Amino acid sequence: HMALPKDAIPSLSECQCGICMEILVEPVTLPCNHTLCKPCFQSTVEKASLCCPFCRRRVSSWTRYHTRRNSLVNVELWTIIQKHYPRECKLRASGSGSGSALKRINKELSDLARDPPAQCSAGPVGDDMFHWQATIMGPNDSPYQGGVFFLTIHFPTDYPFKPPKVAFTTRIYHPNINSNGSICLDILRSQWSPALTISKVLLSICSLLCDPNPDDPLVPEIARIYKTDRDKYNRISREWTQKYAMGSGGRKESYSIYVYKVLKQVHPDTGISSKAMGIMNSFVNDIFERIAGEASRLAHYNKRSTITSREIQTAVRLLLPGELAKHAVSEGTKAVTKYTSSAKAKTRSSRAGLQFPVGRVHRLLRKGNYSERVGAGAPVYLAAVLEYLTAEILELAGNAARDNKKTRIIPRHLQLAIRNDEELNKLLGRVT
Ligand SMILES: [Cl-]
Ligand SMILES: [Cl-]
Ligand SMILES: [Cl-]
Ligand SMILES: [Cl-]
Ligand SMILES: [Cl-]
Ligand SMILES: [Cl-]
Ligand SMILES: [Cl-]
Ligand SMILES: [Cl-]
Ligand SMILES: [Cl-]
Ligand SMILES: [Cl-]
Ligand SMILES: [Cl-]
Ligand SMILES: [Cl-]
Ligand SMILES: [Cl-]
Ligand SMILES: [Cl-]
Ligand SMILES: [Cl-]
Ligand SMILES: [Cl-]
Ligand code: NA
Ligand SMILES: [Zn+2]
Ligand SMILES: [Zn+2]
Repeated sequence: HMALPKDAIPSLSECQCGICMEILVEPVTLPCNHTLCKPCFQSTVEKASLCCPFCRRRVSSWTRYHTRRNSLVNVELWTIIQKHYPRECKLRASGSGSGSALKRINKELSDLARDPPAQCSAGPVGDDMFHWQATIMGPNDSPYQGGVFFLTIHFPTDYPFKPPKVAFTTRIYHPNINSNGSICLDILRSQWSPALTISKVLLSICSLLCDPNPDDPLVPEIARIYKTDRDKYNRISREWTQKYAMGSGGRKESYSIYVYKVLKQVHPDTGISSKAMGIMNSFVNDIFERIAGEASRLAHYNKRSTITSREIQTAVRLLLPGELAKHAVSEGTKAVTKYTSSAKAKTRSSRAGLQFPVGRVHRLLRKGNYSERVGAGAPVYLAAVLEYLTAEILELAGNAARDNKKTRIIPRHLQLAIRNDEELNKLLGRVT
């Protein structure tokens, strides 16, 4: 029986059908050596074009021969897939319109929920599955770091056979993105393939932000600056990220994408202005610095070289007022407990069940030189506290926007929510 070396057993993602994005079932490998599941072969090849959906090679003769002999399936590959992914196969076992656009887009959306990529998010704007909104954060290794960029995705009716149309809604200073948000990227036009996904497109866009292609520009002036005055390009990129993409300008740490994600949990249909987001970022940075500094002193005074979740917990009690401290302590403890009792995951935040960045918080705790060593639980606890406080502030700020007949949180709604809440005013009144 066909067996593979263990190192060469294909992953689940490598066993997906390039057309429907479901697991390959009864895989049909065409003479061009491109594969698709039998339902997709029946719907897109046998019934209609009689051509390979990937390379357009004709396969009518091949199909005639092997349909008569019931030898369309690649039994060697089918054996391997059934052996290593039997449950995924079982869910497709009892079935005969595979390959349709609506099904493919829905499958990609479901896949995103199970496996989000690199702090990106994408989903339907309303009830039209063919129109999506996407959110990407500016890569850390780029002058867009800390920014939140919104994009629109328009799926064509014959997706995945034609590429999706992706454009920036947020203004950005980039040689390959113009004032309308049009993107010059190979994956969107010349190098599109039905097996590519929105996830891979967003990852490719993030990589473009890290490393532009100045030799094929949409804005020649920006490419010229990138090629002759990189410092000026970086400076202007950072400035635009602050002006339009909720950046910090590069001086302070940005949490805008995490604030936004928390906001969508407590108030899905409510937005936040850039000025208000700058205030939210000032709170998080100040709370971080107050807790981290207190924990630094608690480790030193007690002759401990490490800041652990115990110093974080004590610092929270010392710095926050009663009920806020009690809930924060409960949230940080819950996150450290969940983190310790969970498997290593894609991100430490996911292992802790948090939106805020555990890994980044840990890096900041070490970069600030608050102590010689920082335990793994400290950033989990601290990130959970910052997330809880952000959630409590956005909860009240959103309630102030609803009461004011507004759908967008602005500084007025934040200053109102904080002043009206006794404990929050005591915690943040001086920061404002
Ligand atoms: Cl095997
Ligand atoms: Cl082996
Ligand atoms: Cl079978
Ligand atoms: Cl042929
Ligand atoms: Cl067959
Ligand atoms: Cl399985
Ligand atoms: Cl920079
Ligand atoms: Cl332009
Ligand atoms: Cl466009
Ligand atoms: Cl130009
Ligand atoms: Cl304590
Ligand atoms: Cl991580
Ligand atoms: Cl980092
Ligand atoms: Cl680190
Ligand atoms: Cl860093
Ligand atoms: Cl720890
Ligand atoms: Na971050
Ligand atoms: Zn398929
Ligand atoms: Zn082919």
